[PDB]
Amino acid sequence: AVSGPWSGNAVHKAEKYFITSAKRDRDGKLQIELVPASGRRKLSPTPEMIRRLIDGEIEIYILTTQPDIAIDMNKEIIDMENRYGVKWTMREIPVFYHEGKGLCVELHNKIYTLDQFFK
Amino acid sequence: ITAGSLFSLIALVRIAFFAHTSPLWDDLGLKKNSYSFPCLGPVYGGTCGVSIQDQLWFAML
Amino acid sequence: ETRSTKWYQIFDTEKLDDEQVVGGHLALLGVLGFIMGIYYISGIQVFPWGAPGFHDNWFYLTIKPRMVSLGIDTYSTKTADLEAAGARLLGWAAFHFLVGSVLIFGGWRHWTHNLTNPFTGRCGNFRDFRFLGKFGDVVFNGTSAKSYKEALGPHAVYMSLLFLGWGIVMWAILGFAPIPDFQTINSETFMSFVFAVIFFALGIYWWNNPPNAAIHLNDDMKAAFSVHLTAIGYINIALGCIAFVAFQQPSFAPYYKELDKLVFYLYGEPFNRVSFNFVEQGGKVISGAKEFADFPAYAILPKSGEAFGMARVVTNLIVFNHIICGVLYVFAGVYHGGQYLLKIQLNGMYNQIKSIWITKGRDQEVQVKILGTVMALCFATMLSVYAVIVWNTICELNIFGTNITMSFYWLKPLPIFQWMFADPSINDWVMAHVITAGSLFSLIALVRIAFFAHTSPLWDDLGLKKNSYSFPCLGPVYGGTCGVSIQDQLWFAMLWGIKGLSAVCWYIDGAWIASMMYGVPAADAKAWDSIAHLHHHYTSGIFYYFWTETVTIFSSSHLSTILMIGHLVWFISFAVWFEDRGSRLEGADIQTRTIRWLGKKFLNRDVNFRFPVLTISDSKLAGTFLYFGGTFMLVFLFLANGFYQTNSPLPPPV
Amino acid sequence: DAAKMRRFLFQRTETRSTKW
Amino acid sequence: DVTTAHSDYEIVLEGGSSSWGKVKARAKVNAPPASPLLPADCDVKLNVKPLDPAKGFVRISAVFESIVDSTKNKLTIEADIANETKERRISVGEGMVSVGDFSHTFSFEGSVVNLFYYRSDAVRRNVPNPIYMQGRQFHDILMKVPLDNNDLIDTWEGTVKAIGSTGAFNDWIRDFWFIGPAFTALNEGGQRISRIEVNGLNTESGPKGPVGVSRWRFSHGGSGMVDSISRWAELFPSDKLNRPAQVEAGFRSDSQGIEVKVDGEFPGVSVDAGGGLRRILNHPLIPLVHHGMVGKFNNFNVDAQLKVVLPKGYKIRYAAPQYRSQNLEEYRWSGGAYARWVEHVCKGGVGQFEILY
Amino acid sequence: SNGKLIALAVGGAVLMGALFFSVSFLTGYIPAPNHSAILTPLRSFMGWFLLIFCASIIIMGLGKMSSAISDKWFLSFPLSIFVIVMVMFLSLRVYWEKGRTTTVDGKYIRTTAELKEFLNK
Amino acid sequence: KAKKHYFIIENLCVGCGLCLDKCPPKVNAIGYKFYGDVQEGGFRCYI
Ligand code: BCL
Ligand code: BCL
Ligand code: BCL
Ligand code: BCL
Ligand code: BCL
Ligand code: BCL
Ligand code: CLA
Ligand SMILES: CCCCCCCCCCCCCCCC(=O)OC[C@@H](CO[C@H]1O[C@@H](CO)[C@H](O)[C@@H](O)[C@@H]1O)OC(=O)CCCCCCCCCCCCCCC
Ligand SMILES: CCCCCCCCCCCCCCCC(=O)OC[C@H](COP(=O)(O)OC[C@@H](O)CO)OC(=O)CCCCCCCCCCCCCCC
Ligand code: SF4
Ligand SMILES: [Ca+2]
Repeated sequence: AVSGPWSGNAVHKAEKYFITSAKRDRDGKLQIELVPASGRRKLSPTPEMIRRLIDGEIEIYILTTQPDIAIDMNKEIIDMENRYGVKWTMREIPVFYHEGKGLCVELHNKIYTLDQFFK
Repeated sequence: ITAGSLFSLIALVRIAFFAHTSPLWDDLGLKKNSYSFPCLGPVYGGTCGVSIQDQLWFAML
Repeated sequence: ETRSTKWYQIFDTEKLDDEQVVGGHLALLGVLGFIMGIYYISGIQVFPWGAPGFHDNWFYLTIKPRMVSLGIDTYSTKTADLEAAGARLLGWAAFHFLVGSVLIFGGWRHWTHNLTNPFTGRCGNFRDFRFLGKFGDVVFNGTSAKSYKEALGPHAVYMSLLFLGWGIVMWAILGFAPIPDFQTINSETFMSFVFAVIFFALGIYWWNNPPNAAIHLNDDMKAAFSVHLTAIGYINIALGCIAFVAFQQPSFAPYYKELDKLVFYLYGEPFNRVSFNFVEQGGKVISGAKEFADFPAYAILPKSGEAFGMARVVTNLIVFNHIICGVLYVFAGVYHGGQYLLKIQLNGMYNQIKSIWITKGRDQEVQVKILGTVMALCFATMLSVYAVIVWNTICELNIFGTNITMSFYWLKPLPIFQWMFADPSINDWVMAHVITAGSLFSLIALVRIAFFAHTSPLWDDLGLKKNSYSFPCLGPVYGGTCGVSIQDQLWFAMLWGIKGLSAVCWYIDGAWIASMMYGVPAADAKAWDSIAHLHHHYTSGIFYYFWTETVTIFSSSHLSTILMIGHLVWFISFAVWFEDRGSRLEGADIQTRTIRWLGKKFLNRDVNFRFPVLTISDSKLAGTFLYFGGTFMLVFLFLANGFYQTNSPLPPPV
Repeated sequence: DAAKMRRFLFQRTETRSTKW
Repeated sequence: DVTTAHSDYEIVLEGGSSSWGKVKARAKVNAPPASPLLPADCDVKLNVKPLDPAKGFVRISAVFESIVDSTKNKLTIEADIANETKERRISVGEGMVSVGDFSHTFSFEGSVVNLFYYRSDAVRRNVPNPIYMQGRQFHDILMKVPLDNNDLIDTWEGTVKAIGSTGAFNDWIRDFWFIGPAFTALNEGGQRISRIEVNGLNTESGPKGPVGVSRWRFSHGGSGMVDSISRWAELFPSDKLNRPAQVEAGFRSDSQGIEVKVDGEFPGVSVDAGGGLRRILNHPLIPLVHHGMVGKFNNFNVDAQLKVVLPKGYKIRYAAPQYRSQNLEEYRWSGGAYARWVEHVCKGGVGQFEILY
Repeated sequence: SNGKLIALAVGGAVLMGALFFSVSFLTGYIPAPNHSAILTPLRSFMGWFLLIFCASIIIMGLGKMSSAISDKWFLSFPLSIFVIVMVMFLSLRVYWEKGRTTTVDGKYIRTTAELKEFLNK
Repeated sequence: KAKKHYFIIENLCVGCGLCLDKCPPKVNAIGYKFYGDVQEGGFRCYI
């Protein structure tokens, strides 16, 4: 099921990972590295670790201050804040698994793919 | 005395069991980093008197 | 934009128009007439048919000296003159029932915008009307007031009309001709016509020229309603002050002083008791032992008005009522007023208002200087007088090798002011300075609401704004920021006010204020009356007040129930005023889960309740209400237990 | 004078510190 | 004896990227239905299972069990809808239509194409939450029905004869298709039904008996009001369908009134609103515009309660009309402004009610 | 809030009453004069049961009307309060006490002097 | 050195401001940002 508050971080209900860099290779494939909230090891989104995401054992997120996020996140973030210190707001986007495309980010009612999303 | 013991025992069972986390703050996704922190602020209708030092006060009171 | 869908904000000025306001006011004066007609039925000492009347109630005692003054009620000891009185009170109770029903009808249709009368088959216009046909056409040039400023003239006229009507009523129905000498009730008819002339003339001067003062008050209903409440509260305080000096004047003796001579049977007072083995039969008591044997079993016993001191008890119950409210309405006028100053600072109309009632305090520079003068004067006065009371307490308790000779017995009001007190003494010098200190103390919380509704000299420093009026705090940041909104500053005005609101209760019950301990059997407590040549023996000292006044409370089975209930309500305010809101939120969660778990195991069906917890701002609300209601549910017991000051001082015990 | 004023409130805060 | 209607609503949402929400609705109304025949009762069931998430195919089912003026009426549908592209969506399904002692089955091979008259970047940039989207839809239909009854055989011929002898069959068929006040509804929602096109009407033998086979095409355009066109991507959360989703509802109607019971979970109840904020999906406009058609015949007083339950840690940033009461996680709407909005939208109004959590 | 939920409250009240009645037959307390052994416990339990029951209904009743009051209660709430106050004053003179204080002979005493004379003799 | 960087995750913040008081007062990096009623998480911190 789920581990207790005492095991790992207490705030987390499932283990938490953050995509920290999204550089590309010579062939243009997106090399995604995600480190856990503790942050002492580097992993890539392999099927075995995606398989955890199907059962909710882990959760993946992206910061909006990432150096290579490709999409102009600050302008859109600034607009929403103005709708309802505005600059320096930072958010965590919850990455989800789409069987057809793999990891997608439902940003502003529009599904995206990590390769489409990142530079 | 039986009622007066079980009343102040509630504040004591909470120091023993909710020093770092409680079922509510595991739900609200929060950590009690500290033993003498007053509140987390107005948030969630407010959360004052949640540390174990404050639960000690509510056992003395 | 903070939520305003709370049940206690349903009748807010934002949710009502000018037409609805009139309907709301009318929908209450009709209820008030229904209430006034019940305070009249209860006051029937003997029924018209000859059946015995109603036992004394405090709701009719505070109005009995007035109905006696107007002739509806009499103080006669004879049933024949007490059987007519009963018929009259029935007449005015039924009359107030009819007039109240009209005002409620004229409030229901006013509230629903449905101004149609069946007989005339024509609907009137709120925007413009002739006002009582030709009468209004001659005076208001055939038009109606178009704004609050233009309503002053017509509103003043209405006041003149009401005064003229009261004068006609006293002359024709009550038989009091207008003789202009100020020792008789007949002078209340003469001045009912002088006032009707002043107001009518004043009501025409304001209709031809509408007042330009506070022009912004026309724009918002709450802005004008709050200035009226800051004014009505001061008026009410003045009425309480005036009723204390007047109700015990020689000219008011036939109505207030006369109460002492009567025997009163209040409900819930000591009654003829009975033995455990009591078996009452119709004809006679059998195999039972009953106390007194002068009245029937379980019959309220008499009470000597003179021993009770009912003339001063009734004077106090009325004087304190119009002061407990007068200061509550001053506090609410500033609150509901600063509640409007938050909106003009949020939507930014503040810097463009030319009114000197908003322009004078525009700059923060003056604000700190004004608040720094209220704060400095409160310090130099709440200390100067507290150290006198503490020193007097030390000197008479012989603490630190001191005696009642070294106390402040030689300090009293100056000769210029001596006319203000029947008997001048340090008890009078202290009371004036306590009220002065007690006003400047709660004024600090009021100057804060007026000046710091949105931004303070500290928040402007900390880079923060106060977006709401009912925000509990900004978290634990900067060591803590709780109780910073104006609603909380209103609470700290009500809470701080309880001291001057108690220096009045104590001082009008004939207690000593110049010493915490007066009249106790200690070293110099009983040496006050002769060290200062007091012509009166004050009931007790600040602390010894609780012991003496409560001897009569414990003797009453109903005054003691109030004591219990009032204390129970008051300490419960601690639960919602202490910083344990986070603890309550967790606790409840355990209760919901615990109850869910108990229901689950115990019953096949699983039922959950999700126990609720109040918010801090919702906590400080129920907190002040439980603290204030509890604190003055019991102040009533001090006033209604009797007036036990005496005109004979005590010689030194030696 | 804001900074100097804030160094004080910071000198009396709700965070971990040494107390007498 | 006063037109009074009582209703209860409930939405429970999960946290994270989940768009899953539970919706329950009960209603009670005291005015007669605008139906020339009473009593008319009806139960509807819709179940969507994740047949193939890899390719993108789901198995949707629908059962209609309605008794109209003592006449049992049933319609059953089982179909396989999947996303082909952004504008095309093919469905393969079977169903059966029974009225009293009559019944006939059908099989269909169909595709729907949805195009927007324009797609501009400026509209997307300057309008954070667009409502009105002008578009058109095209249906390719291949109907196949086994004609094993005399009554079914007679309907099959007459149609061919009518096409053969009447030139205006493509036009006058719209009149027959939208029976009763259904045709009026077209103009009401700003929806235009184009003329049908018959590719072929050929009888093809089947193992059971002669089977009528039809292959037709049609189109219909929405001024923006229509939700099928304006919201084509949002009404099919196939990819968000990790677990089977079911919507169950039913209603009883007669001279005395209407009682409605609706319940079920499905994704798409919550959609991203920008700036990290989530929001309840914009109310469908077609149902409101379609109910104003029958809801304006009897004056009434509203008694509606809308209980909304949010995920742990999730608090409203803004709502108009504002919630009457807030029991922490669960917020409540009743009375005041909300009762004003319910009377608005029950009579055909489409005024916005926003919740941002 | 149906079936066993309300069934449970009735069962609990009956159990508490039986326990209070049962404990007495073994508590060994002398009964008051002209009182039944079975009645004393039954009367005491009913008073105890009423206090919690009255407190519980008042707590949920105030809660029910705190979130169900609006502009529509503008006239009804003030009229209902007046009606309760009125049915209350009538009870003072129709159930709590019948008439003003009178003596065995039926005479009245309305003056301090009349009282003083009564006290002495 | 400015090698490492620190951030507020705004959806997680509850605005308690414990972070703000650790920031040196002559370096007013952390600050407050209001958009609603505080009892409804209407305020957050940001560097
Ligand atoms: C008690 C200390 C304060 C006080 C503190 C508050 C607070 C706190 C609130 C109001 C609010 C209101 N106040 Mg105020 N108010 C006081 C004195 C008054 C007086 C007066 C008798 O002179 C009047 C006419 C008003 C008028 C009003 C309305 C403009 C508004 C909504 C009333 C409502 O729905 O009540 C509830 C309706 C009922 C039928 C319940 C019974 C109310 C009875 C009739 C008394 C009315 C006044 C009373 C204080 C209203 C609030 C009760 C709450 C439990 C605090 N206040 C004093 C000075 N007032 C609200 C608002 O929107 O302010 C901007 C609000 O949040
Ligand atoms: C009502 C507005 C539009 C309409 C809207 C759509 C939409 C939208 C699409 C279809 C598509 C199709 N349409 Mg079409 N369609 C209309 C008119 C028609 C008519 C006709 C009798 O005139 C026909 C024969 C068809 C035929 C067809 C099919 C070929 C195909 C799949 C239908 C299906 O499986 O339904 C199943 C049978 C049912 C009874 C379902 C009824 C569902 C109702 C309308 C809504 C229920 C959902 C509820 C609000 C939320 C539930 C969530 C649960 C998880 C289910 N359309 C009108 C003009 N049509 C689909 C396609 O793209 O295929 C490739 C599709 O996505
Ligand atoms: C209006 C709502 C109720 C009502 C509620 C009350 C209340 C409340 C009281 C009475 C009381 C009385 N009522 Mg009644 N009464 C009503 C209708 C009537 C009518 C009638 C014409 O229908 C009559 C003849 C009476 C008769 C009487 C007398 C038996 C008695 C003493 C009146 C008095 O002193 O008046 C004097 C009246 C005036 C002089 C009119 C002028 C009042 C002015 C406008 C107020 C100024 C005060 C203050 C300084 C304001 C300053 C601000 C501005 C600068 C002006 N009532 C209706 C049904 N009645 C009183 C009582 O029983 O006392 C024991 C009492 O307190
Ligand atoms: C004590 C009575 C209450 C009151 C209770 C009623 C009642 C009762 C009725 C109305 C209704 C009406 N109200 Mg009103 N209303 C009050 C104050 C006002 C004021 C005001 C600001 O002074 C105005 C402009 C109005 C406006 C109006 C009329 C346009 C309307 C006409 C139909 C009718 O029968 O009319 C006759 C009246 C007029 C044509 C208007 C001119 C005469 C005056 C203004 C009428 C009110 C009574 C008068 C002031 C009482 C005597 C005052 C003395 C000092 C004792 N009311 C007075 C103070 N209102 C009617 C309604 O709602 O019907 C469904 C109605 O029958
Ligand atoms: C020896 C001076 C005493 C004193 C003795 C008297 C006497 C005697 C009388 C009053 C009376 C009054 N006093 Mg005093 N009063 C003092 C200080 C104050 C302060 C104050 C906070 O500073 C206030 C607001 C008041 C208020 C008042 C009014 C109720 C009334 C006004 C006339 C008056 O003072 O006439 C006489 C005034 C003077 C002779 C000089 C006043 C000097 C001013 C007030 C400066 C003294 C303040 C001082 C700095 C406080 C010390 C604080 C320290 C820094 C710790 N007093 C000091 C403590 N007061 C009269 C009254 O009716 O009493 C019932 C009265 O007869
Ligand atoms: C007086 C004001 C009353 C009121 C007055 C009435 C009256 C009067 C009536 C209703 C009716 C209805 N009301 Mg209403 N109603 C009120 C408030 C409510 C509330 C509420 C409080 O929330 C609810 C839940 C309802 C609910 C409802 C429904 C039970 C019913 C409409 C059914 C429907 O959707 O048919 C949906 C219909 C269709 C989809 C059309 C079917 C036929 C056409 C030809 C099909 C073409 C589409 C094409 C084939 C589709 C696609 C195919 C697939 C793509 C394959 N009402 C208010 C308070 N309401 C009406 C009703 O029908 O009652 C029985 C009615 O007469
Ligand atoms: C009579 C006063 C009183 C009562 C009944 C309670 C009761 C309670 N408190 Mg509170 N509290 C009080 C005073 C009181 N407190 C004061 C003065 C403070 C300030 C120091 C606090 C501070 C406080 C904190 C900080 C917390 C509570 C919590 C609790 C609850 C946990 C105990 C429990 O589950 O059952 C205890 C047993 C009972 C409640 C039995 C009922 C006792 C009687 C019969 C209740 C009915 C009498 C009542 C006064 C009637 C009112 C009449 C009206 C005229 C006033 C409980 C509901 C905790 C909680 O979980 O919050 C929800 C919590 O965290 N207490
Ligand atoms: C809540 C927030 C703040 C608190 C203030 C609010 C309440 C104020 C409400 C006025 C309270 C008065 C009550 C009824 C009036 C009454 O009593 O008048 C008579 C007389 C004595 O009469 C006799 O009383 C006997 C009882 O023992 C005696 O034995 C006898 O010797 C004596 O003659 O009292 C004075 O002269 C009044 C003294 C106070 C003097 C007022 C001084 C204040 C003036 C200066 C400025 C103050 C304001 C500062 C700005 C805020
Ligand atoms: C077998 C049990 C299994 C698990 C344990 C179950 C726990 C049972 C919980 C019972 C709750 C205890 C009952 C009271 C316990 C108690 O005393 O708690 C005091 C109460 C605390 O409420 P909280 O918000 O902390 O939450 C209480 C609930 O969570 C209780 O679970 O505070 C107030 O009510 C103040 C509001 C008063 C409103 C202001 C009115 C002002 C007017 C002045 C005069 C008014 C006179 C009368 C007014 C009413
Ligand atoms: S306990 Fe209450 S007042 Fe104090 S910091 Fe926390 S929320 Fe603010
Ligand atoms: Ca006393």
